[PDB]
Amino acid sequence: DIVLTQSPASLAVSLGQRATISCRASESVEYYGTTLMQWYQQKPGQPPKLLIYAASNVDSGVPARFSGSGSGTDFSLNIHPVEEDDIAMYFCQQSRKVPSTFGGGTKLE
Amino acid sequence: QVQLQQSGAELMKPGASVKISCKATGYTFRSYWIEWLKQRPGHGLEWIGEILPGSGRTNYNEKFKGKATITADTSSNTAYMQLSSLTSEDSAVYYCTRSRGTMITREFTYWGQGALVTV
Amino acid sequence: KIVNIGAVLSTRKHEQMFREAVNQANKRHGSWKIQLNATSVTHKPNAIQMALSVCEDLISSQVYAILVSHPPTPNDHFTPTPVSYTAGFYRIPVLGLTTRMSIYSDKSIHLSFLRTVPPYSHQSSVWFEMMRVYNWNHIILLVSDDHEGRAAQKRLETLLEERESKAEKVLQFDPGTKNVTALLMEARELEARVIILSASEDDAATVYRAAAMLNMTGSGYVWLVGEREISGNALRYAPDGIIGLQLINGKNESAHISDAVGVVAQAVHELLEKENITDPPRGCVGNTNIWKTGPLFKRVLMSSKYADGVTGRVEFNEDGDRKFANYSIMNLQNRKLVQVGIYNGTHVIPNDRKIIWPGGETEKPRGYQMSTRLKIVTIHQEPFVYVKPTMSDGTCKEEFTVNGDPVKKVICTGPNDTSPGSPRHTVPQCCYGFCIDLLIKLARTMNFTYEVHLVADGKFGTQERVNNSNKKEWNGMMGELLSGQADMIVAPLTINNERAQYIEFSKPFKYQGLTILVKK
Amino acid sequence: PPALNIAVLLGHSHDVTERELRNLTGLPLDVNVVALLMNRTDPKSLITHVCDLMSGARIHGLVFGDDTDQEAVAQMLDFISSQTFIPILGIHGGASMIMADKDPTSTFFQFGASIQQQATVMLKIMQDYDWHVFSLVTTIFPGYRDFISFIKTTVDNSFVGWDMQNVITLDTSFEDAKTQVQLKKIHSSVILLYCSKDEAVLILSEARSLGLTGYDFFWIVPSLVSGNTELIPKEFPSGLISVSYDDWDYSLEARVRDGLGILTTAASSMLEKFSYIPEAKASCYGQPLHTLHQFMVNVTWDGKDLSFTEEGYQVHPRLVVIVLNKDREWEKVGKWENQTLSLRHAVWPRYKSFSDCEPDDNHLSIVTLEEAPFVIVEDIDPLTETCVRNTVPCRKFVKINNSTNEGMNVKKCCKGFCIDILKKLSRTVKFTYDLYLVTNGKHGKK
Ligand SMILES: *[C@@H]1O[C@H](CO)[C@@H](O)[C@H](O)[C@H]1NC(C)=O
Ligand SMILES: *[C@@H]1O[C@H](CO)[C@@H](O)[C@H](O)[C@H]1NC(C)=O
Ligand SMILES: *[C@@H]1O[C@H](CO)[C@@H](O)[C@H](O)[C@H]1NC(C)=O
Ligand SMILES: *[C@@H]1O[C@H](CO)[C@@H](O)[C@H](O)[C@H]1NC(C)=O
Ligand SMILES: *[C@@H]1O[C@H](CO)[C@@H](O)[C@H](O)[C@H]1NC(C)=O
Ligand SMILES: *[C@@H]1O[C@H](CO)[C@@H](O)[C@H](O)[C@H]1NC(C)=O
Repeated sequence: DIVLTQSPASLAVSLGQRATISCRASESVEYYGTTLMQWYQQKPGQPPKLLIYAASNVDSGVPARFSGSGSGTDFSLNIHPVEEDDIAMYFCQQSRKVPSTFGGGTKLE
Repeated sequence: QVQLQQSGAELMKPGASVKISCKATGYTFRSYWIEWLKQRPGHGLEWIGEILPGSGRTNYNEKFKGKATITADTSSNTAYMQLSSLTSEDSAVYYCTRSRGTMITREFTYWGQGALVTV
Repeated sequence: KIVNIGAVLSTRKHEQMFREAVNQANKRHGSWKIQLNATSVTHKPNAIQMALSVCEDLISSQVYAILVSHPPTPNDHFTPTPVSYTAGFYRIPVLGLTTRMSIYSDKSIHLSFLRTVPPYSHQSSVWFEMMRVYNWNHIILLVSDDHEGRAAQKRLETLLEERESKAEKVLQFDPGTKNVTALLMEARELEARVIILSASEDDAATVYRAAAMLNMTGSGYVWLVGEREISGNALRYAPDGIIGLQLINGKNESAHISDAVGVVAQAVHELLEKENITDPPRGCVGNTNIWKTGPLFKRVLMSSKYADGVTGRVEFNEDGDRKFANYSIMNLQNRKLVQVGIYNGTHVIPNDRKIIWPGGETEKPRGYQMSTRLKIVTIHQEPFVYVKPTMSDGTCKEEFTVNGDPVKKVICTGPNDTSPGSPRHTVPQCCYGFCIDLLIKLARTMNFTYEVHLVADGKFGTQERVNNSNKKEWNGMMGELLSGQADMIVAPLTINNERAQYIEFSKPFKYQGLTILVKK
Repeated sequence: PPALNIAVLLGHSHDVTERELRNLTGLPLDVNVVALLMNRTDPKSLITHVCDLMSGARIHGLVFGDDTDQEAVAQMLDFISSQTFIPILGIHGGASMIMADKDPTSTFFQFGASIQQQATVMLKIMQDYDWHVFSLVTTIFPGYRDFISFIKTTVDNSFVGWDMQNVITLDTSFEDAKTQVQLKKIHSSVILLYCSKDEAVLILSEARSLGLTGYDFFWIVPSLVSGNTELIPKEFPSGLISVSYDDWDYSLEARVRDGLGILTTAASSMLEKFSYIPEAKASCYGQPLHTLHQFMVNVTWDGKDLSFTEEGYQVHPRLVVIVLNKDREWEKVGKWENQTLSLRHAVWPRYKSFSDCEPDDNHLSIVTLEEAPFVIVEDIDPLTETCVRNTVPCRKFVKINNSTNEGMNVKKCCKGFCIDILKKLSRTVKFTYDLYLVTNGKHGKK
């Protein structure tokens, strides 16, 4: 299996500038030209929502302020400008090796 | 449109067995996999097992091997989770998710409401 | 100056026996700088994992041959497939020990496979030899339609080609079938009574059950089966007096190991006297070319004529099999297997015991019942065969001739017109004339009965193509005779080469030729 | 409308690039592909690559195309297919070799033609050039019994009246005590051969020494002996007709597009009957209600009938007839239609065997004219596409239109008094002729 790790566990950033989150994987998750990594956002009391798939392509129906990039065993997610949408937790899921695993979560304020 | 619905909350004495029903009402039920997930109180997620309603093939995770059973009925469009020998660590929320067959990854798109069990 | 001999055996004790056998075989030719060494492993449950383990472990040690042991599991045979494929990629010879299926004889697929036990097809030779001794010359062959069944059928047909005789019938059922009574009825309708069977244990049990239901185990029936059909459930439910076979020391794993090691060592030493010798490739990864001298080593292995063996001299035929194996001939005497003979390498030597046949008779039975009720077929000629409608219902008006001879008549059932005119109208009629008098004389002399019926269409018979499959077929009376709807064509039939090739005529009863009719 | 995650796997020697493989409409279902290129394969690299491809995505098919000449890759692919339940297609190189018997539970289909289809094409050539007297030389290479049985059954059910004089099997070691007598028995002009490329050299050398190779005798061999066209031994005479596969005009991109089309069409047709599509195994390691066999017997794609037979072969392959010209290279002559055969050379030319050490003069060109009852001209019977057995072939140059000088050599049938005289002279003086009617005018005037 692959074990993910998100840093920082808890982040507090002022509204307006930016916010950065990293999720480093234990092993390479590249699968013949397409890195496998997805990001989630889950409001409390609600199921999580898909944001980014393939670590570089944004999901239809989401604001353009959300983006992600990375390669190999290191990936990062940055959002700008900071607004009232980035209040929930975030998770990173890998799909290179069965079974699929999730991260530790990170809230913003 | 694809919509998924589950049962209500559960609360039994420790040592019992519970069933969770997931109903698919937006597509051809005998064509897409159904995955189950467990969420503890806000410190992570895991993976339980999946079932193809059409052929009936089933896959399980090693940790949950022999503890949970997945059965599905092609007539009622229902997926049944069979928990056995509940303990103090089984208090969690259970989701049923289904992907869409259009991409090369294996992502989770449509999510259920989720049921909370307590021992 | 070392030579390795790998071997994929089943038990650790068997591996120890293999190592000791190699060490002992080091001495028979002496222990020079050339010294044999042994490397073995065990079987694994997953084919894909085993096909990697063989490559890594055995090939990384530059082996010269591989031995397979075929552990006993419900997965049946097809266990040495992963070894044969990987070793045949590099043309490294493989010696089988207990696997007996017929697929491995095909050298197009398995390129470098030799084995010391004959497959499931030489039972065909044993059966053909036993047929000659007991003078049986009509058999009904029963085949499973699988590869093993097709191999057995082809072998038996090739053997019978020399006599230029054809087996009476060859029925083919489907593996794992549930109901076979439909085929067993058509088997019953035939003259012959020697039944030859070739199928797995489940199919053997099912056919035995159906035979018990249809009561086909009485006097005159002779059963003749293989090795598989007298084990397990087939032997559990088997009619008495059934004659099977067996292989002597065919499950003697230690004896087979010793024979194989001896043959390999002798072949290697014989090859050492020759030159132009390379060394086997090393590692599964990075090497793509074949072993240069692999075909030469395999040719040397094939050409060996061994002398000292547990089961005697072992020599390999053209396909890379075993020759001259001593079988045993058993008889199920009151639900017990008792030997009633032994099959010599090329002859049959009966024992002194008693052969109780299925009925219980102590005398050998002959199954060939001739059909004493024939189906004659005839046509409407002008002066030979007249056709007359019946009087009231299945009765013929009894006329008189001018010589005082009452006209002899017999009821013939036929149609009124052809298919475009009369789709289906079959009504009894009355037939009399020249050929009918001849038929009555023949029937009186030969002591048989008959049933005269006319031919569906109105042609004597020619060969004409069909649209699909682009093939030629017979029609008319000849087509009715060859298809089995008739037994004798009492009609004005000409003698010529095209018909003589496919049927047998008699001496002519009328001489004539062709002429022209005109109007005057 | 779920998609298929087909994986395309090719070799380095081909000029195909991964970008083109990933880019390459019209398919009934969407197909996203995964492409990797690798050099010469080995029984462990194959398995490692295949197991890696099945981890991370639910692979639903495979298209394997190679470049080498090793005939164990086909068997390895069949074994992997039967162990993992993945429909595998053969395309090029090693995988295109035809394997006779496959496991009943394997879904491995190949592009290529079997010995029956090659025999049919060879007999068609012989019929089209009026070579009705022939022999048959086969060694003990596997499959010779199938070859002989098929040829016998085909001859027994024809309209042309083949005269198959001999059926020879050289079973010994070319000991010259029996093989020499056997080869002396042959006196025909057309010989079909069936042996491996190593035995073919020995047999052809023996026949050349005996005198069986010349301007007259014609040899026809299957694709078994005329294998890789880069390696041409020195004992092959110039003029050796053989049947092979179409490696000239069939582009690899066309091959991979047709593979994707077949897989997508079969999956689409199977989605209607049952609402689930077949899928690969969970993993290679560890520890089939419905299969695709019934859904690949009838499939149509752009008018091209891509149906597979009930045994695992293509219904309509693309064979090509090749000959070895005087330059010691295999040159394509005619191709194979859906059913019939087209030939570029209407009149079969004469090729100089070896160094043409003995030039020919027995072949003559003869000119005649129609004047009954001495010469009678009739059209060719279309029922058998052959002149009736009491006539001899001719040819006449008829211009299509008067505006241009281009025309066709129409082939007819001739008979009469002078023709009987000519056949008697040919039988007695022992020569061969090339009859053709005159076009310029009547008998003669200055
Ligand atoms: C000899 O065989 C043994 C197997 O017991 C193996 O460990 C060893 O490496 C071999 N040595 C040589 C020189 O082949
Ligand atoms: C059962 O066996 C008897 C033997 O006397 C035979 O006459 C009878 O026909 C058999 N039953 C059937 C249904 O054929
Ligand atoms: C066993 O077979 C061998 C053939 O190698 C033969 O010589 C021997 O006589 C047989 N044993 C018998 C017939 O008892
Ligand atoms: C296959 O690829 C390279 C480049 O084509 C070739 O030179 C070499 O033989 C192989 N390399 C590896 C790492 O297998
Ligand atoms: C294949 O299916 C098509 C459906 O349009 C049908 O027209 C055709 O006759 C079928 N062919 C066979 C051989 O069944
Ligand atoms: C297909 O075969 C038929 C029958 O011989 C023929 O009429 C037709 O022209 C062929 N089609 C092609 C494209 O050659």
